[PDB]
Amino acid sequence: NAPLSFAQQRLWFIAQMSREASGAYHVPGGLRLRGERAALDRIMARHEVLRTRFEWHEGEPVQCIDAEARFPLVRGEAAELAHWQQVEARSPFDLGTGPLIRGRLLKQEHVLLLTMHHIVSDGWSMSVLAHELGTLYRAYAQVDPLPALPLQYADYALWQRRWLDGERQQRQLAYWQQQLAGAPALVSLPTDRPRPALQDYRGDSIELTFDAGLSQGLRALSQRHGTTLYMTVLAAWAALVARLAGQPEVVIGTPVANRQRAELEGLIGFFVNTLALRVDLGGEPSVAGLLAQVRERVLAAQSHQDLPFEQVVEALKPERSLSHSPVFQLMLSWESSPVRERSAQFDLSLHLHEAADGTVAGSLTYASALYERETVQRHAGYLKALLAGMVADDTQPVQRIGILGEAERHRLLVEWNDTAREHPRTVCVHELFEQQVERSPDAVALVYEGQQLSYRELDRQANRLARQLKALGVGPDERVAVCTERCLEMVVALLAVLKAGGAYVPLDPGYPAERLEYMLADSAPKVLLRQSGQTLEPGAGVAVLALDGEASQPWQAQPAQRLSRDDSGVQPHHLAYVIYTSGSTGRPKGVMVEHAGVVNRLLWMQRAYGLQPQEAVLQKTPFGFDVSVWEFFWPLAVGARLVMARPQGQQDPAYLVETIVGQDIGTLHFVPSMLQAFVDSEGVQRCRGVRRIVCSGEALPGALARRLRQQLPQVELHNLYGPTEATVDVTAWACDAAELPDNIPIGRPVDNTTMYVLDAHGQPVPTGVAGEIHIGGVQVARGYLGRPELTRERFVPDPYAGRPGARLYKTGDLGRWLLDGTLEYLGRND
Ligand SMILES: [Mg+2]
Repeated sequence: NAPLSFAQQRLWFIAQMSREASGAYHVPGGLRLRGERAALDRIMARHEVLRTRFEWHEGEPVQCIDAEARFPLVRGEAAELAHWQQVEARSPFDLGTGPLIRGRLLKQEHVLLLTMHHIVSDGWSMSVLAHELGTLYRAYAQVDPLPALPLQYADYALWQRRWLDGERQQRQLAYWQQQLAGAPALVSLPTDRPRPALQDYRGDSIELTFDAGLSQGLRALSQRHGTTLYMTVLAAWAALVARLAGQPEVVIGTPVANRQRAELEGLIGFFVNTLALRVDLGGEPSVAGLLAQVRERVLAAQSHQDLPFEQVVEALKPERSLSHSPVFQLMLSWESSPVRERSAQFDLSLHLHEAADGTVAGSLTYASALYERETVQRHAGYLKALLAGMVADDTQPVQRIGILGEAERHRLLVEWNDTAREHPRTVCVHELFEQQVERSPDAVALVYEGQQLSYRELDRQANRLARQLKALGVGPDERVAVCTERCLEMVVALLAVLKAGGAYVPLDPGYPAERLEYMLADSAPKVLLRQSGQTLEPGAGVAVLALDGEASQPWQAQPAQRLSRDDSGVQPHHLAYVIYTSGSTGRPKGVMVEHAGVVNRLLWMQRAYGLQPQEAVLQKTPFGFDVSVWEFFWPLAVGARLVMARPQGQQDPAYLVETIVGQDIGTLHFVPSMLQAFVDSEGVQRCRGVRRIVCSGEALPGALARRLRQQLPQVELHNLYGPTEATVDVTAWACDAAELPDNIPIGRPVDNTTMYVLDAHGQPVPTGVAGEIHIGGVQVARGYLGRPELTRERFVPDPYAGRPGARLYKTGDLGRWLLDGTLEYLGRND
């Protein structure tokens, strides 16, 4: 539909709080009578607050007592039951005229609904109302004479008004401002949707039960540690939330009756208060130690329950947010001894009660704007699993107790990694090109500044150079450094190294001489292929061949036929290239990547995107970056042509658009920062022939993805992720949804590739929880050239693949699974 303006949307949520005030400030209740007004009026006459009115007078609300005990009773099974007891709760009252107790009486069997306003009632107060209604009806069939109340709520208000001025109010405020000083203002629980700017009070609930076995074991666990059943659940829930949110401390609220003095237990009115329970979990505590910490802080809080919670918020957070509740966002209520809750004042509110069978049951109400139902159901499953582990052994570390169910674990490890695709595992990278040469020998393969090379012409040039490399000792796992700017001969060199059975080492002449000299010496190549004009000299017994110019003419005398498979002797497990990466602060590391992983990476890309022979790909990425690997070899393996961009031609700001239009470029790559420059460049709207844009290397903002759509409505935008140590890319996400999110996911693993989000102990985390990304499958590189200790540090055994010798790569990146089985990049683990 047509979207609302910013002022319309913001005002709509303000009008939604008006309905929030209608459901949150009432106390509903329903009692069914099975059997054959004197009791209703008798309850009002003895409860002074039931006939109390409220109005304004001289700049302050006043209390008006009355003596009129007159109950205002009002007089399809499925439709009338659920709906009219919902409207009875949403029925607004009037503080001035009209009573504050609403009742509906409708039919031997009759159902009487009772409703009270929160200004003169609690949840406890209706339980007192049920005590008198069940007794006054048994006496009016067989107010003050039978039993007299000791006080009235007006006297408690006079006691509170004096207590708020006394020194005991100042002392309880000093404890709370110290107990909750520096506590986290907002819990970072993983949400399925970003938190709205204004708090959405739409809520839903699920049913959770503790079976008879767990309830008994929790009672025995509580008796042994001196805690109660509510305190044991508090410790477990606080332990789970801190584990899910990735925070050391969590604050959980709890409503208390605040009727400690035995004088007020029989009265009705507004007595309920709220306590903020701050639980710490740093230092890896045990189950026994955690229960003792919760015991210290529950007792210290329940003795300071007189101070209203509103004054705790005003002292701690005089400035607060509008998107969440202050101090705490989670609530645990214990109802030791109603329609489904559809309103959520907090993110999660866990309600539990002790049933007659001894089992613990209740509900978990969640804000539907933040969580899906399945997420809340898994949340309740973790709590029950955590509680069972605490009963099994109360001496173990609480934050390492297993909480994942068997269904979610299988989904995370197996189902969301079901990427097995049958690709030829006996073919090398250059053999993919050679197979395409036989299918289309005269098709255009390479374009550079007007010059062209067909598939057969490119293959013949590469075969000549490959024979010259073979004569210089190039073979399996031997390296050949290549130092050249972009030109036709760059691709001739790369294919020739692969054809000779070696691995190419790209040396970008733009880098300073110091780094080029290190890489040239660290890779210890057999041959340096050098473009005419470059002055890089290896020494060290390395052979130097000219790549172009008159000095390259000698190896043109080599026959242009392909070398046999036994001549080169290369196999898919041999190296295809060594590309260097700088590890933060230190020397660059040469990543050894084998043929089989590159072939898998290229064959998945064609299966996913279907590049056709008629298309052109733009080679614009410096070949020291592994993005160029698929820029080179993807089009050449399927029959398309590769357009070599001018060296530093993008220094001319208009070159990129002119080349896209002039050469009918259909596919090209951008790091998100350069994509922003592209959509902001002049004439970008002329590029309507572009088919695909691949993004990788940085986080892709959703706003940039949306900007690309408005500039080029036809282009398919794809977000890819993967380190050099896992062959270019391992996950992909198509930005094809009608509405794109702000955080663009990195997607799902590619063919024959697996992903894992693990905690510090190598265990899988629940869905939505942040952990370290680990990569498995055929694209995991062999390791770092000449650096075996770091290789063992980052390339660790794979305990999931079911294959001996398989390895995972520890990325050092933080990520999390989403509900739809897609991954999200969250930044560096450090
Ligand atoms: Mg990558």
